[PDB]
Amino acid sequence: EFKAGSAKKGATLFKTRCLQCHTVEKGGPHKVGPNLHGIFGRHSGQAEGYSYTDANIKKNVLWDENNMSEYLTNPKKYIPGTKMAFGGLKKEKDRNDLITYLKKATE
Ligand code: HEC
Repeated sequence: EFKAGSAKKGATLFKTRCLQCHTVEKGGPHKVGPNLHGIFGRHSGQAEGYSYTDANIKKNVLWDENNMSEYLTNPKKYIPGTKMAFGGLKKEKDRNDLITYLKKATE
């Protein structure tokens, strides 16, 4: 159960482990991964102009803070056969910080 974090450390966590494939803001370019704007309160594989794996669309989960934290532990376990080649944010306070920044930077 995620509760709160620091969008300051959450930003520095993103810049090192997320920024290579992703972009936040409104109207951000699709790089390797999709643009994460408005991800919270939006179903998996709904970003316009991006080609997702069948599995990402199959999952059909409304992205919430609890759904995201379970996913960011092991992305390949939560969604099997996904093209997100990321290990995972194992340390919970790392996820809690990231989601706090991600809940703000995705609007
Ligand atoms: C590549 C080097 C990636 C890194 C680092 C991270 N992500 Fe990723 N992500 C990547 C891909 C290729 C995809 C597409 C998934 C597919 O199977 O098609 C994604 C997807 C996401 C999603 C879901 C997208 C959606 O449902 O609309 C999320 C929420 C996501 N990625 C988050 C995320 C975060 C928070 C990361 C770092 C901390 C991160 N990704 C890293 C590729 C890569």
